[PDB]
Amino acid sequence: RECISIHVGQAGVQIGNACWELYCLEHGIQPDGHVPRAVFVDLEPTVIDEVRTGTYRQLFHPEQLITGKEDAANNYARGHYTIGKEIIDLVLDRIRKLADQCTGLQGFSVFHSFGGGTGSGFTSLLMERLSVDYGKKSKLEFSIYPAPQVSTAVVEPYNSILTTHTTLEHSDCAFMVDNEAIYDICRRNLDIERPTYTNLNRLIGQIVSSITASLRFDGALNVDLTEFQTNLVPYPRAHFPLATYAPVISAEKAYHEQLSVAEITNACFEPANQMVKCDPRHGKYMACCLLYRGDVVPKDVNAAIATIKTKRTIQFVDWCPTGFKVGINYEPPTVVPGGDLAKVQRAVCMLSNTTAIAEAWARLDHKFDLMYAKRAFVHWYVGEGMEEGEFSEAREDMAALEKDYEEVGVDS
Amino acid sequence: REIVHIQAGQCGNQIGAKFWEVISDEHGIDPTGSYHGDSDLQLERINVYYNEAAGNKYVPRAILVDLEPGTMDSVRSGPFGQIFRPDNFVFGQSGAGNNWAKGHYTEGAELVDSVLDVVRKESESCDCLQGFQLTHSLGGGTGSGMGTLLISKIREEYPDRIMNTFSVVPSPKVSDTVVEPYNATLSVHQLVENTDETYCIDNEALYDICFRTLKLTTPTYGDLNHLVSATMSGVTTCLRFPGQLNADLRKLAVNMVPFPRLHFFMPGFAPLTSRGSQQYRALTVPELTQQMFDAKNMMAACDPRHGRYLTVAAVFRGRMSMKEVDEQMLNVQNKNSSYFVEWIPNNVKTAVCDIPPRGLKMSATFIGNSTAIQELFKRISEQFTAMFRRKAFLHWYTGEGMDEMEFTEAESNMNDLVSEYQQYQD
Amino acid sequence: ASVKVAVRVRPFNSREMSRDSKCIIQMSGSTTTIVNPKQPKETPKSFSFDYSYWSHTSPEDINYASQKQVYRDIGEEMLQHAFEGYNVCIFAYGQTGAGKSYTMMGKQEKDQQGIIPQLCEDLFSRINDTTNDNMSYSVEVSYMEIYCERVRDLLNPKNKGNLRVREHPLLGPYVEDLSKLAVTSYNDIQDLMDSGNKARTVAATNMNETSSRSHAVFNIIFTQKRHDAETNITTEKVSKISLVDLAGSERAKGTRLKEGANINKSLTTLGKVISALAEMDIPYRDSVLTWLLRENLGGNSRTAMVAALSPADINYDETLSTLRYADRAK
Ligand SMILES: CC(=O)O[C@H]1C(=O)[C@@]2(C)[C@H]([C@H](OC(=O)c3ccccc3)[C@]3(O)C[C@H](OC(=O)[C@H](O)[C@@H](NC(=O)c4ccccc4)c4ccccc4)C(C)=C1C3(C)C)[C@]1(OC(C)=O)CO[C@@H]1C[C@@H]2O
Ligand SMILES: Nc1nc2c(ncn2[C@@H]2O[C@H](COP(=O)(O)OP(=O)(O)OP(=O)(O)O)[C@@H](O)[C@H]2O)c(=O)[nH]1
Ligand SMILES: Nc1nc2c(ncn2[C@@H]2O[C@H](COP(=O)(O)OP(=O)(O)O)[C@@H](O)[C@H]2O)c(=O)[nH]1
Ligand SMILES: Nc1ncnc2c1ncn2[C@@H]1O[C@H](COP(=O)(O)OP(=O)(O)O)[C@@H](O)[C@H]1O
Ligand SMILES: [Mg+2]
Ligand SMILES: [Mg+2]
Repeated sequence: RECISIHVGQAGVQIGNACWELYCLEHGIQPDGHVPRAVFVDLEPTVIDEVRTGTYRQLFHPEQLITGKEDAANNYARGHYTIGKEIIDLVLDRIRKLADQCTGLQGFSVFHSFGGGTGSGFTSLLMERLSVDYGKKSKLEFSIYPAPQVSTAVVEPYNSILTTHTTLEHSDCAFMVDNEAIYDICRRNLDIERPTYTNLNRLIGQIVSSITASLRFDGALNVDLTEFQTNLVPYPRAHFPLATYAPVISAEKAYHEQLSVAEITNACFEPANQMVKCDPRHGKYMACCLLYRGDVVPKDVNAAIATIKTKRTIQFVDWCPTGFKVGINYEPPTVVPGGDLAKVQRAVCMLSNTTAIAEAWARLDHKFDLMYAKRAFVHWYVGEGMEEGEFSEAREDMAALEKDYEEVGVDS
Repeated sequence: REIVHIQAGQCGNQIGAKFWEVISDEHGIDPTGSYHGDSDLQLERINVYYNEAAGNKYVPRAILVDLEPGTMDSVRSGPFGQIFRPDNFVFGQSGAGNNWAKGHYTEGAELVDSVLDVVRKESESCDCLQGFQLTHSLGGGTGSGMGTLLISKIREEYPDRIMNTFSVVPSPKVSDTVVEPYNATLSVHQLVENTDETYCIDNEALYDICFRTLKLTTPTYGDLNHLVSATMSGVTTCLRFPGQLNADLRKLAVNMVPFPRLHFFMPGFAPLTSRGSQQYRALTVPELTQQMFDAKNMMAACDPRHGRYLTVAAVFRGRMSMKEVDEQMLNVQNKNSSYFVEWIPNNVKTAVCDIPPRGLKMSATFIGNSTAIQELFKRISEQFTAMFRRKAFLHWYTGEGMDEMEFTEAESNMNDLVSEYQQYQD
Repeated sequence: ASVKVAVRVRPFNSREMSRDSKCIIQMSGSTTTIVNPKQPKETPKSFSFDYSYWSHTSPEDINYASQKQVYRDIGEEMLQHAFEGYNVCIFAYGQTGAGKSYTMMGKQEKDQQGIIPQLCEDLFSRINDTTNDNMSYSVEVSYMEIYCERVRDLLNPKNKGNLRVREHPLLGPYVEDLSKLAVTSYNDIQDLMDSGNKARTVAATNMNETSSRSHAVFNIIFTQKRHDAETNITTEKVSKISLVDLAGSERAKGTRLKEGANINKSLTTLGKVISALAEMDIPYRDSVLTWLLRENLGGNSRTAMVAALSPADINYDETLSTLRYADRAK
């Protein structure tokens, strides 16, 4: 029934504090109410401390807040092997101590930031140690994969080609939200050149609320977590769909809010609104899980979608007749009291697997080579319990992820 | 986390006074007083530079190494001079001769053990050690020789903790000493092989940047020092503050050093406007990157425009949009694709603290790893040969128990170091 | 070729026997393929080298790559390069227990001697059988262990302390106070080998298991003195021969942070050097090993590496890693 969550890496923790905020906010549980149902991991104390100093301070147990005073290191190796190792046990312990206390759970919603040290590496083995300790569950990892041109870390790809290959054979469904492609939404669909990280977080903090929160919440067309991976992954590769939200209108500027279904659903497939720089440049969808929430008439959907199924310029895979999982919830969304999110009475958090990422992975793989081609910051990992193996052998890994996402599509 | 500063030589020392003059105020620590901190955040992370004893006396955890009493006895007899626990003063009343050899093999080699002693008392202080800060000048005895030894020993004692080095590489135009390239070439040698992050500053790159970027007409040393100390505060201490995207020595190290040499950077501060007038506030952000990335404004002597970059780290510290930050960096990376090296898709390492420099609204330290610094070790290396060839003031070295193969060694080494760096400019 | 690379697979060892391991390595010509035990229905990954030595069976087998065969392909040509006046290097690389020491030193008995004793024997044989009054020679030898950035003299039982590698300001790197012995015969250099090999495996070496965690370097300084009766003067030609038995490539768990760091650094650096050498048709100071052997790894020099491979399924990961490392050497 439940779904634990492990927010790993400063980012996964910032986003965590955010997604965790939106929660109580739409459940009437102020600062000090019940008890969360997740944990927080980081090898840099000062960040988890922000959850220990700032807002939502006492809504957590100093037990579900793991820290390694030591060093973060923007390098996979160190975070996965060398350092990150020391903490893992302890980490697990909570996701085994928190996993017990419950009643027939469904899985762990993992929150990490692909291209980091504590986020890429660590998790790599966290999800790793999970796939074995609970192979019998769902492993949906919600990632924030590398901005297409606006990356931060100098190494980023090293850290992301490595978190992909190690987690690939362990996740159930990996959701992806592109940090940059979300900015566009903040520039083009909300207008603000002042987007603090605290915003992107409010956003995913939204799209995510549509996943677990409301879905695990009764409705006219419930959709379990398992449901996802089933209706969402055509193949064992921990396939990565993309998150998209519909009423991303500004709560100040424009106001046409009352945008009946027929509109908000069409607003999902236009590439300028998908929290991912993977513009459907060719990527044929192969399965979409349209999660609606608020006042929505099933016919409105079983029509708004029909209209789409016949737009053709939206070309769905061949081997897939119908790939539209319609998830209907009741309670409308719940916008921050005064952030910058419109606040409509219905939304569409549609996520999907698109042959599109054939790109995004490509463009991120290429990156890697360029540097590896010169070993660039390699000495930083080797000296951290890794080898020419793990790199070269994780490169070959993704290689067959560029062929995979190619074969499962583009062909009939 | 933590670090333990090291004031090698007079310069490195003189600067200590300025690095601590600053940092303290950037942490509300009065002479011997405690934390008067205008805020409450300038305290949760202080440890990085102090120690708890009394309850109002957080003492800087640095080392003051020097073979010339008068110096430390000027730093200890002035302003903040009375905050260092006397135990910190590792003096060498000997003749602090201006010979690299006199402070690395003969005179300094003795005072070393009585230093390492303390560098251990401070390291084994508490919590977890990160690395050590090292200030000095590569143009003298107590600086290049004895300080370059202090590290060769440090890096044998904790090849784990990092080693940032702040070197005052011999300014071009005019040398404030004569053997300079001797004391220098010999210390850079030791650097390229122990510390793993070096920030090279040039007394004349400063003047310039201090007489034209600060209409300042009488730039006393105190100033130069002050400007420098401003950068080393943005680097370390800063990142030991919160931030949307914070880093720390390692991130800085693990994002800036593609190849083990250690490589040297060139620090640059952001708001560098003259007092009254200039106080233009054009600091939205494009103004800071405008600054940081220009030629002038690079504490180094060489000009970036004269050689690609391998890595860059804009360590900003003042509330800004992870969008207008992450964005700007890009155009910058495209307007100058020419010089920014290609085999690194994203050279730049954007870092973002929150709280800014006490009295300012928005700043951003720049730590550049450009291939341009090739054209400096060249300089140094040249000066050597031109004088080595004739063994100029060599008797002051050998006569101090040195080797004719020692000088050969260093030059070559550091000389090769020039070579390599070009391997990327191409 | 300035860089030659060979791989060699050995017979099952005791751990593999007790494990009932399957052989996952097969060879054909210059090609070595490796099967992923967890994926038997694939086509094996293929690799091509200057030589793929199949020594997984035994000398009783018609197709078994003997110590003699390996030496005559790799060692013999190296010695010839030394007689021609230039420096050479032969490295044995691979996982602990894969066959590095066996390939380099081998066994003390008949038929099992490695590259080092065969090369030494060949050298003295060519010298003593050199007929010419104008040609005289000198052979000097050194045998050491490089462990954690410090050097151990294997030819001096009381090597009192750990000698440092230093860089002479003009003549290059060298190990301070390291003993260099002049030998005038094979049985004599053979005596030194046995004596040094003995020191590598004494009981005290099991404390830090230096037999598998340090790099063993056997150096020979070969000097050829050429007299000339016309205008009466000798011209000296000096060749440096370095035969290396590297630390186990898997220690690059139970491995100390600094041992691992140094070993990784050493092997990683050596890899860059060799790939660069093969490129030419270089960060030497990055490790003590590559720093001490810089002169034997120059553009004039010649290098060869023999990568030892375990045959069993249980070592797939390390063996693949070794093959990739050899493939990069080029
Ligand atoms: C009324 C007002 O706003 O005054 C400003 C000011 O006029 C200007 C010109 C300051 C001023 O700085 C200088 O004139 C200067 C003198 C010698 C060397 C270098 C700089 C200022 O003195 C410096 C001072 O800086 C700080 O307070 C920072 O926290 C800074 N502190 C120190 O350097 C410091 C100085 C004395 C004692 C202890 C610390 C800092 C910067 C980075 C990291 C840590 C601390 C500031 C904003 C000002 C004055 C006071 C006029 C500027 O410099 C800095 C470092 O902020 C020079 O260009 C900038 C722009 C500022 O607006
Ligand atoms: N959406 C979003 N992205 C973030 C946030 N914080 C960081 N990121 C992104 O995630 C990556 C940064 O990872 P880091 O903060 O460097 O590292 P980490 O993953 O927390 O772990 P360490 O490297 O060990 O510190 C970059 O690509 C950032 O753009 C956040 O709050 N929200
Ligand atoms: N920025 C700066 N440079 C200094 C200071 N003092 C000496 N220098 C520089 O240091 C070099 C001289 O070395 P010095 O510090 O006297 O050596 P030592 O005292 O014998 O170790 C010259 O290039 C000076 O410009 C200072 O307070 N600030
Ligand atoms: N080709 C070979 N023929 C016979 N025995 C071999 C062969 N290669 C290795 N061995 C045996 O395998 C073991 C592993 O080799 P050494 O012991 O060479 O290990 P390492 O590679 O660690 O130095 C030794 O017992 C050796 O006798
Ligand atoms: Mg972090
Ligand atoms: Mg062996």
